[PDB]
Amino acid sequence: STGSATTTPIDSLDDAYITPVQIGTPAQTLNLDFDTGSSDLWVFSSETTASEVDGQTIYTPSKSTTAKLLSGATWSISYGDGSSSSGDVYTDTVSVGGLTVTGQAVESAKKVSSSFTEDSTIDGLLGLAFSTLNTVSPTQQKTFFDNAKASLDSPVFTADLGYHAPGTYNFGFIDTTAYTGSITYTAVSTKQGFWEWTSTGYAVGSGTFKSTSIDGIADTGTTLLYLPATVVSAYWAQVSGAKSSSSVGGYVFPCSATLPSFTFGVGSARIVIPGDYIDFGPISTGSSSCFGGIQSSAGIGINIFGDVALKAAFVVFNGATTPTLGFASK
Repeated sequence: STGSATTTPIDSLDDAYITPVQIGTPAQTLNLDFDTGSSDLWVFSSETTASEVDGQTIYTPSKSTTAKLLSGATWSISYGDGSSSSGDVYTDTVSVGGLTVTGQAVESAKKVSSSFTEDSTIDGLLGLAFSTLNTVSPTQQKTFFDNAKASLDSPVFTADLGYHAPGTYNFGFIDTTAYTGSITYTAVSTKQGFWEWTSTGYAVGSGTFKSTSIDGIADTGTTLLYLPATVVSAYWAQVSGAKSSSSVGGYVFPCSATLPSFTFGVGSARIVIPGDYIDFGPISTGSSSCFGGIQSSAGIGINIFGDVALKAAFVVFNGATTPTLGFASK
């Protein structure tokens, strides 16, 4: 089997991407944030504290003839941005882009933190990291990809995120028309439950490539590119007037600037992030100070190849017995 679904930016900055997902019988379609940095499929629901729902579409398990309470199971998750959610668990039928899993754990939120309530465009998350990170207790549950894998034509999914435009998540096949050149594959460590790999270095603009190992994770659920402070300083030093602002929480730059590109290494290959992809717009409405798309990972404890980096590539999440990552230009 295969599946193919379009993923759409939630706003004009590409702060996140939403993908329609069918849950239950008859189908209830929710728009979920596909997150290769976590491993829970959770949704706003009829059980969510009413004051914490503000415009999201909810899953109502009592209206699904295929929903079953997973007795005794609870979940609770906290994300790197400080947000969180928790609740109970049903199993139900879940379809993405024509690919169907029966008996998928659907984690129904009883509580969500303010940042989720305040984002009316995201109805929940669909985790695509390794199932060892799933938070359901006392019986850990499998991700949608893990449940579908054996049925797929090939045990892979691909992320093709757009810049200010829709893109595609495919399951079970590699669309050879979606990228240029060849796909370069690189090794993955699953020891922390992430799609963790090692970049071979970087360049800033037209500058020379610096060969240096950068361990980090391919994370579709993180907006920005978080790299070591040395690398980030070298980037922003090329932008007149850019500075790290403790009060804003990162590097800012004059909105009048034209940003240089940023290149990262994948083996001997190179992925080029155009300068425009690094502009996240005014820090507050009407300001001439703009927020940077490349930020320091110091204090986070891990480097994160988030959407800023991934949307410059066609990315293969290869879930074969020994997982690997593939990157192609596009």
